[PDB]
Amino acid sequence: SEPSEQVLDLWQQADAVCFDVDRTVTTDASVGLLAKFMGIEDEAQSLTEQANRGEINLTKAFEDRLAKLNFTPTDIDRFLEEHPAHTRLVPGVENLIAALKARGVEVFLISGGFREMALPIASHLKIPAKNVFCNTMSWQLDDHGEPVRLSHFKSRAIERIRRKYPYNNIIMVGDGFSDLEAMQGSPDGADAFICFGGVMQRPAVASQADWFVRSYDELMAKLKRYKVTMVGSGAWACTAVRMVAQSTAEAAQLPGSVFEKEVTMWVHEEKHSGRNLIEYINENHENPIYLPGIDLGENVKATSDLIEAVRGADALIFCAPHQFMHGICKQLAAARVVGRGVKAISLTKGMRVRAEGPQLISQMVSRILGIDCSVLMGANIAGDIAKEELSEAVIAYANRESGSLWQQLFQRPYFAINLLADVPGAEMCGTLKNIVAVGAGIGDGLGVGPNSKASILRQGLSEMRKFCKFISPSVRDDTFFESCGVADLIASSYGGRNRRVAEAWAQKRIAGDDQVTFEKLEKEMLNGQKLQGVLTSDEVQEILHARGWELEFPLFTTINRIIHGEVPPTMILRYRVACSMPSMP
Amino acid sequence: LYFQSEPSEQVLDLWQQADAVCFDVDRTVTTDASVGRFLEEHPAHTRLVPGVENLIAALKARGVEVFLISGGFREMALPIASHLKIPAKNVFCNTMSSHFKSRAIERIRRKYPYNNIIMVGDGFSDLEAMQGSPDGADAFICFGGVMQRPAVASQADWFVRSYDELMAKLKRYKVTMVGSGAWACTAVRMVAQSTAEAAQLPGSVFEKEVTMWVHEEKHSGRNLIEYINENHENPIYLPGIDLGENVKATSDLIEAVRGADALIFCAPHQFMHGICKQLAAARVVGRGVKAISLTKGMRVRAEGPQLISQMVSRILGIDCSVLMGANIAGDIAKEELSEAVIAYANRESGSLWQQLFQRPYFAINLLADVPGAEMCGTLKNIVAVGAGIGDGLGVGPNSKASILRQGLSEMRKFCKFISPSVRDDTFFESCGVADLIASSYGGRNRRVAEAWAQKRIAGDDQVTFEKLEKEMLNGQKLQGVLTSDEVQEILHARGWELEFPLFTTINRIIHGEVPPTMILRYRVACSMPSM
Ligand SMILES: NC(=O)c1ccc[n+]([C@@H]2O[C@H](COP(=O)([O-])OP(=O)(O)OC[C@H]3O[C@@H](n4cnc5c(N)ncnc54)[C@H](O)[C@@H]3O)[C@@H](O)[C@H]2O)c1
Ligand SMILES: NC(=O)c1ccc[n+]([C@@H]2O[C@H](COP(=O)([O-])OP(=O)(O)OC[C@H]3O[C@@H](n4cnc5c(N)ncnc54)[C@H](O)[C@@H]3O)[C@@H](O)[C@H]2O)c1
Ligand SMILES: [Mg+2]
Ligand SMILES: [Mg+2]
Repeated sequence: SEPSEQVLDLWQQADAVCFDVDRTVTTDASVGLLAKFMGIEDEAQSLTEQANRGEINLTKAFEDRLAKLNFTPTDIDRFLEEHPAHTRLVPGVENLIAALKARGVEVFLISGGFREMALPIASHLKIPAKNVFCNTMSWQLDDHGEPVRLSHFKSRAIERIRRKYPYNNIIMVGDGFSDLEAMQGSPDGADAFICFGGVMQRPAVASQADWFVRSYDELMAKLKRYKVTMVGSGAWACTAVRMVAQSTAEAAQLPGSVFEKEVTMWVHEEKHSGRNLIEYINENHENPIYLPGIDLGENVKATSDLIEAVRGADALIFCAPHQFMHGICKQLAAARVVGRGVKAISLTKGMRVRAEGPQLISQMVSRILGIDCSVLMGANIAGDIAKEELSEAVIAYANRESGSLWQQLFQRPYFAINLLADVPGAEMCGTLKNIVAVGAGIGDGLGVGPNSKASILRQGLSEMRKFCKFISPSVRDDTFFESCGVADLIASSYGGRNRRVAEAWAQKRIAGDDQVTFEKLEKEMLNGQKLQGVLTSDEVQEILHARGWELEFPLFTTINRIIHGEVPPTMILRYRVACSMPSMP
Repeated sequence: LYFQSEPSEQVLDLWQQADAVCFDVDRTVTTDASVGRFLEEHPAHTRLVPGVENLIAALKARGVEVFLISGGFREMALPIASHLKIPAKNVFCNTMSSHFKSRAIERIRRKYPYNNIIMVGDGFSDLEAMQGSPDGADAFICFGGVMQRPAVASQADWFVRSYDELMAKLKRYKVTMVGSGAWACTAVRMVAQSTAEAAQLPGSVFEKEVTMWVHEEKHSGRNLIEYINENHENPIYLPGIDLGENVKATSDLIEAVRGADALIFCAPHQFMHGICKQLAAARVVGRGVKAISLTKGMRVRAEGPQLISQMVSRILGIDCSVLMGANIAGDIAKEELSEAVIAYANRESGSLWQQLFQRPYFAINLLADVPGAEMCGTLKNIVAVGAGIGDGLGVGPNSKASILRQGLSEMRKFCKFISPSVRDDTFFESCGVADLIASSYGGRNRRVAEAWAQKRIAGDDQVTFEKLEKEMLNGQKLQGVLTSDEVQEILHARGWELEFPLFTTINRIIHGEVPPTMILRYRVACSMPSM
């Protein structure tokens, strides 16, 4: 009894697990349990072997036991009552099937027996009839349904499943030869056969099995359990880890939890607080600097060592101010601590300029760490979500398997998640919208009214759209209508830090203060938190200058020219003109 | 055998219906002939005949294709054509190393869809542009400024000594505004700015005076009209603001419209049907009239939406454009930079309306998509009401942005269900996203909706939107609640209520069925049991 390298992988990376009914899910075989109650035991048991059903004449047990009858529907009703399909299940199998479904593995029953027997078992395990592959008895039916009785089954059923669903790794779990057949018959069959000899062993079928087990807690305990590490500890990082921590605490209250209960959070050490910050977080479950008054749960564990935070981690969340991200990825690469099977997601907004082009955080993680990286982008001002005000976000998945994991991790009753395939569109919207929020706040600082502010947003959204098409034409218009697009741009233009600081900057510039800078105000206003829109403005302007697109994006350009003092703030609604106008003295 | 003094009425009509006008260069566009590589065209604006620059601009302003047909030298004429914004391809002329003009006009008739073509010139070559072919000019206007040649003048359908005479017979539109509320007045103020500017030149596309129908109310209307005409200001709906000196108010709907070549409809939408029936019955709106609607809101017809532009077309028998954008009236009235879309019935009208509405502080974008821009303008007010409800609950910016995201989403979905022709690009225009944002943070529907929800939650459930409209709005009308009711009738007819859970939640909140606090939980609220 023991597994094997790439088999264990297939079990852990499974997209669907198919269970045989008779003697893998049920303690007793159906045909015989039905023989008793029907008093034909030995007539049956004289059919249930290999001197009869070992070659037979032209029939197997199921097909033949059916032939034996003068038997009526009210009888099948009775029997299912005498043996309620909850008394019939091998211990540990309900817990195993529940665990699989809880992490999005689809579960099938595939049986060579009677449908009328498998469906109550399916109903009990929460498996839909849609997922039960099993022939019915031949019933005469009439004009509603059911007065009186009138090879390669499992490999073929697996072939149909494979053509119907986006599943690539499909496992067969069973005791008989029909189950072994599920893999051996045809190449599009099961990718692995696990033989369950908990009820009946069967040395000949166990021998060609990919894995032989006696208990289901043998399978359960080889289910992957993801350890989660949050890389970052700012305002949004902490309210994020707080939501993520609530999910794992929920998942660990059930047997086959897909997540470790404890979430690790890397906290960058700052000179003015040193080690005391980390210790405060672990003792009081609060980041009192970046998210004061908010209880990160009791299952959040802070550490200041980046390598140690990451080493055990199966699920990495990247959420740090974007100017730091390149250095953070370079450190993790050098340490060789990120296994290539690790799932990553980025919550970060901002980009690096590379080869005269945009590199978003998710592209940075993939290129440098060699792993796939999803994103979570939405209208998400942290402080309010930390207080559990209703909010929403898009998760754009690198591939569909990731999406399911991330959604289970991040979705809370106050934080609704929408899965999208468009990672380049979500991510570029999340990043570019902070430029527009700077423009929006320069507007506010000027005093402009709702009509004019709406113009800045309209033009901003239209240029986000255009830039997305200039750089990744795959991007779908639909994406701008989701939470990562128009929702985020609005919340950030009316309630974000970029708007807030840019308003103050523009008020001061107008009043004569020609020396005030965004860097100074960031220090003065944001209490350690990081301004992202002006950095993003410069990053994009670098790309615009390089590609000669300064006039293709007039609002982006006049916002940068205003930040850097070539155009006066008052020209913000005059972008069509301010983008090309000669600089001021 | 004298010069044709006044043209013959057929000729007059042909002038106004011209698709293209062809000018001779020598002695009709320029005062001189030629004479004198190198290429020292020393001037080219001192060459010009008075009025011709004004005339050619006035023709272009009317969509008339202008050409140069010269028996002289091309390199000599290109500079003229450039100054006059006539592309090189519209200059028919020889280089430097006979039926020439009628031959050139035959080409034009083959390469363009122009059927009415007029020749303007001084010489015999210009006369032959009409006479020398059954496919030549349809009329010949002889220009006797510079050179008076009686042989050419005796022939020719029209003789003039000054281009002023031609410019006076160009089509000229008389504009009346149907409506006199806040937005109609600030609209009228902009329009009158444009006609006053245009009327400073000889061949103005617009008559200077703009007429405004001011509906008479029982409370204050016997001298309203007189106050407006003498003080140039609507003190009830737009106090403090100078409508132009060229705005004339009347309370007679039919006579306001009787003279009018260009109609602007901008009255609260609940009265537009009636207004349309009356003008139809008075038989005062001719099939030639140009119409544009600024009204947001709909009428339910055949349990489908009828938007105001459709109402105008069906009932008055004319095409109707629309102007839609993020246009809170008070700020535009004060000349704060703003933007709008004009979705045009046809490109020709779109051009006319842009000349009328566009101001240095009010930029216009032309768009072919009328059903999209108009349905956005109408649906936006529903979401604004939901936004105001969230505001009255103290909902934060994440949460309000969800209302707007779901709102915009349902706007786009309803648009496509009703009019599959609507292009996605339309929602990114000022009529879509911009207007929904402006009105969700700064509009009347947001404000009243806010006051309403504040009072509800604070325990007053006798308060009504009608009450608040009366108390808060000073005569002005609340379009968001009416439009929510209109859409909801359509939703209930087509079984769409759950297809649009935010719309449904908003309507159920407005009436007593769902508590205001459920606004962020619309997905569940749309179908939850009442109370
Ligand atoms: N705050 C929000 O409401 C919000 C919402 C959505 C997305 N975001 C995005 O999340 C990302 C991070 O935001 P945040 O709110 O978690 O951070 P933050 O703005 O709160 O910044 C504070 C963090 O900066 C860290 N820091 C300071 N110097 C550092 C250094 N040299 N190296 C590494 N870290 C350093 C500090 O450890 C601190 O934790 C940003 O890209 C932001 O655009 C923020
Ligand atoms: N106010 C804005 O900022 C704004 C901006 C853009 C679009 N709009 C839309 O354009 C229209 C604007 O209307 P408004 O702002 O010009 O008007 P308003 O709401 O300011 O005033 C109400 C008007 O209703 C008139 N009226 C006509 N027939 C009437 C009748 N039988 N009974 C009572 N009153 C009658 C009254 O004379 C009065 O002038 C609306 O459809 C609106 O949705 C308004
Ligand atoms: Mg079996
Ligand atoms: Mg001549």
